[PDB]
Amino acid sequence: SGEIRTLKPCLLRRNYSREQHGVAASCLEDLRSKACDILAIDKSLTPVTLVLAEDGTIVDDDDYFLCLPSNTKFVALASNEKWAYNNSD
Amino acid sequence: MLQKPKSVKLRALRSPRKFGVAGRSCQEVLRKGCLRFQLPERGSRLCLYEDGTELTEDYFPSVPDNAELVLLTLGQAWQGH
Repeated sequence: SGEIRTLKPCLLRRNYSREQHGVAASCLEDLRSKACDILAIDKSLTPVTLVLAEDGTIVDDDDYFLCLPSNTKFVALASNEKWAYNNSD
Repeated sequence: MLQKPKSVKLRALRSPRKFGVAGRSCQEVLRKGCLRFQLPERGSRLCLYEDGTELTEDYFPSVPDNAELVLLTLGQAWQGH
């Protein structure tokens, strides 16, 4: 009972860096914390929300965060609310 | 957590926001996002997007695949046709 049982290595991103990042968390709350130290950011004092690069919807529950496969892309908006919103004409 | 979550993205009207959560428990999925929007029953009514006519937190309107419910709290019902 040392390693985690249901662990899913997902990929996160930063609002200032356009490159993709990678983290390892089983629950959203864990993805952020682990995504804060791995992301190596200094604006950690900002509440970074989570959204979907495909649907762009925020998931306040690990539901979708776990319903997805191991390889998944996510985005977190730092103090800069500049988020990517898609509008279907 | 569970081992069979359903894909059900949520939506809102007052503020332009959409909470996507795939929970296996119907009433649960809504009780969460719905409560996040801070909307009472009589004061605020939850409905679907396309029809938006009526939506009971009990179960979904024969729409298990996805449940795009848009929170609605006004004297009129939602009618996105």
